[PDB]
Amino acid sequence: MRVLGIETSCDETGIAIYDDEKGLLANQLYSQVKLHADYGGVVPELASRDHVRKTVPLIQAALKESGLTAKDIDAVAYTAGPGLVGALLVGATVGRSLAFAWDVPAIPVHHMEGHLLAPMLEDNPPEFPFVALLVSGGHTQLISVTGIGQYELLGESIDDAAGEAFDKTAKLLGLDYPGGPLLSKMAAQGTAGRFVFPRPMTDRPGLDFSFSGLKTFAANTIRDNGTDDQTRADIARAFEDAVVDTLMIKCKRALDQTGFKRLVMAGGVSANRTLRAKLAEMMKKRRGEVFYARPEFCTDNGAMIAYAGMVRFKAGATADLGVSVRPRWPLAELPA
Amino acid sequence: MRILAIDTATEACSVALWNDGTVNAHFELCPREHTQRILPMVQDILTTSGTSLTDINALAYGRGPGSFTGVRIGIGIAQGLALGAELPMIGVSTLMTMAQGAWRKNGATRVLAAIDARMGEVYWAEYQRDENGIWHGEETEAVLKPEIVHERMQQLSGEWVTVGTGWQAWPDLGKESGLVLRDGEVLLPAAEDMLPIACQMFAEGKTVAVEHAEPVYLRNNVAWKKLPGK
Ligand SMILES: Nc1ncnc2c1ncn2[C@@H]1O[C@H](COP(=O)(O)OP(=O)(O)O)[C@@H](O)[C@H]1O
Ligand SMILES: Nc1ncnc2c1ncn2[C@@H]1O[C@H](COP(=O)(O)OP(=O)(O)O)[C@@H](O)[C@H]1O
Ligand SMILES: [Mg+2]
Repeated sequence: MRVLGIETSCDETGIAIYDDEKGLLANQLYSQVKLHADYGGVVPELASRDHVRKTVPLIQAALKESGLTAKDIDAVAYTAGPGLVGALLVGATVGRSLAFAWDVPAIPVHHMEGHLLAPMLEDNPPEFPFVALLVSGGHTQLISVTGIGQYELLGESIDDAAGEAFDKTAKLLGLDYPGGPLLSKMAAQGTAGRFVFPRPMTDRPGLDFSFSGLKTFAANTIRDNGTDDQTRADIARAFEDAVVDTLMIKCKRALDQTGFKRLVMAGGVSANRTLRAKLAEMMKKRRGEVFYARPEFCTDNGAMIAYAGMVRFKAGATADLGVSVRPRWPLAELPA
Repeated sequence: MRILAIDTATEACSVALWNDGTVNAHFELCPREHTQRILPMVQDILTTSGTSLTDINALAYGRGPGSFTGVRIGIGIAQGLALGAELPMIGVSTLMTMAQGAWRKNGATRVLAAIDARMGEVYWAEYQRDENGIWHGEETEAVLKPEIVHERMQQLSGEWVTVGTGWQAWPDLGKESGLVLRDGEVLLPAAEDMLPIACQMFAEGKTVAVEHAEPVYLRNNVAWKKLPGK
């Protein structure tokens, strides 16, 4: 069986084909980052326009890449939410109508379930149950996962998500948007320990997060200190180490609370190299296992959508002829 | 030939099929419902006419201008359909479609189309039908402030009919123009009226592959401000 997957939730157009015998047969990705960088944020109208420019051509490239033709596709899955309405609509209209013309099932996919399941795309995927740390641009959640569509929320951010926190602090350090990855690279240049940021909400028990106070601390530190390259590297490092310790501490507590032996990380922040290393080290001391996708499947991509599409198809989640999108769509509300 | 037309650029959703000498069409107001109605309409038309998507010679789509979201719905759906069944595509102006509507409803041959574009503008065109039924005036399409429309109308002459939601929002639009204006009786484009235009285009080879189908937004200044310095 093979599923075409379509991802247009924000500012990446992603198309992939996933075959359950042979694996990933195609993965096409266009990122709009240069279009939005000039603005310091994603401009929805422009994002929507550029999805139109890219979706159909990247579908054609996917089929050619894989050497398949229409008849070899069993279903078409597309991100229905959460995300920007305008963007989501482009991939959903193309996908649902393509499915109609090919006369195959159309599978609407929850963008964060895509992220959650991206580790399943690697060798040695996690078995249920596990704790999932979803850590993206606008999400930061701890989830107890007992099976497909059995997601119990355990902790979440009450303000900024970890990704936003990275991007917001990167902007203060003069980097282009989104600056999280660049902040991470600068950080490798930093003197460990020269500055020390709080680990918010780590002094009382509990699983929720807050990161807003961390920007504040960054900005004050950028104010009371020199603007040379090193001093900025050192601030980037301190910011990064603190976020990573916070995520780690909280993952520990959820592993404690659940008694689970498996930690799965996903979302764009799970590309962060320090984070990956620290959670792997932690799971080794606990004698459990950590899981994550390759770095390019942590951030938005089509592969995860084709995979999650396949899973939802097999779970019976097929759409009628209507097309709908859900810009806000809590993960806990998905059925099992 | 068989030609399937789809439109969602405005408050209306419509689908229509030119089926070798008869038309089978649907039209309704779908505010908030375009994406729930559009494929069921397509399905119903194909089934009731006993045609399938791969019997179609071309897919005509409402290219714009109009609702940015609407226009994208239209071309999204039209693109998956065309990609899926390997159909060539024919983009049709929503302004020109309303002109054709007026010709259909009351024999109008010179049309001033104005769509309410919001932000105190309208999408504008001057369409005139020759003795062969071809609509001239595509070069006049534009997004304009009413006072600029007014200036433009003073450079025109003769009798015109008015179509589109632009005239409802701004009913004094032709004040002191010097033209005789009559009500064209068309507020919205209908897929049914894209058909004669698309059939003509098909006969002449004015089609494009799905990867070259584009919306016409007319308003392209749509960002907020850039950061200091770029
Ligand atoms: N190596 C990294 N370190 C920290 N943050 C990263 C890294 N790579 C990507 N990010 C952040 O991940 C976020 C993008 O997450 P992603 O899941 O791709 O998008 P979305 O939030 O749109 O689902 C951005 O906040 C980005 O800055
Ligand atoms: N979130 C959505 N989901 C499905 N369809 C939508 C959505 N948003 C807009 N549309 C469709 O596009 C049409 C145009 O949207 P818009 O230009 O914002 O005008 P309005 O909201 O005033 O109707 C809507 O009437 C609706 O049918
Ligand atoms: Mg993105």
